[PDB]
Amino acid sequence: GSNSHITILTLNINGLNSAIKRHRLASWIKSQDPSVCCIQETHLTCRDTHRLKIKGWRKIYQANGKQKKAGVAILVSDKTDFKPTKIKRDKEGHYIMVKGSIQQEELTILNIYAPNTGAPRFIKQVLSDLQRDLDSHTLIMGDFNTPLSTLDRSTRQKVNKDTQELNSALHQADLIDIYRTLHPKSTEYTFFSAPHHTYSKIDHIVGSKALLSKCKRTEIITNYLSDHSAIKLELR
Ligand SMILES: O=S([O-])[O-]
Repeated sequence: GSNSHITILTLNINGLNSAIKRHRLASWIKSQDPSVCCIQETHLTCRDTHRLKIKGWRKIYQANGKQKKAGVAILVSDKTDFKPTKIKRDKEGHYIMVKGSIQQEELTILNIYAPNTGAPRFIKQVLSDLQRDLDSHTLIMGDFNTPLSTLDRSTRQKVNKDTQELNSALHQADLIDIYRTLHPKSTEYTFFSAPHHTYSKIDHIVGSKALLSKCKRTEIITNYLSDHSAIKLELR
């Protein structure tokens, strides 16, 4: 039935330098119809950001480096009135935060692409740097390049000390893994590693514990676009 929920989607797209990949992405976004879309690994340089244009999604905020490497973007649908108050872009293109409100209701979105190496330490550092901005209306999403619990890997291997430290930091900031909270017994994955034939959930949606009761539904979406599956959160 008709309602005022928003949907926030996160996808690591694995590059957007070829025109067709941009149209395939535009088609997929059009079909998913997210209020807000967090994309990682655009691989667009700070010179080439204007290449990313998606009909229906005219408001776009990007953080990019100088190389065809990393690159993150937050796209807001034309049907969504997100009045921003603050946009903080990583100079190296690994995260972007936008803060603002929809419907008089405040919302802080942090889109992160952690490096393959040192990911859990990287994410903890970003949280600390942004501590004053990450309030009780926060969603953090993206490709953390790490599991957060044992169920996030097919190996069932315990998570390392740096990941344990990351989880402590999340808890100190009143943040929780929304997907794992809604689906505690889930053994779904977003990424397949062919070298070891293993599967992992390295893409996450984390948020303020205060937003828990607003989190209606969250799901993983397989796709032909990328080597990562998307995740979608429906928020009251
Ligand atoms: O598109 S506006 O939010 O700068």
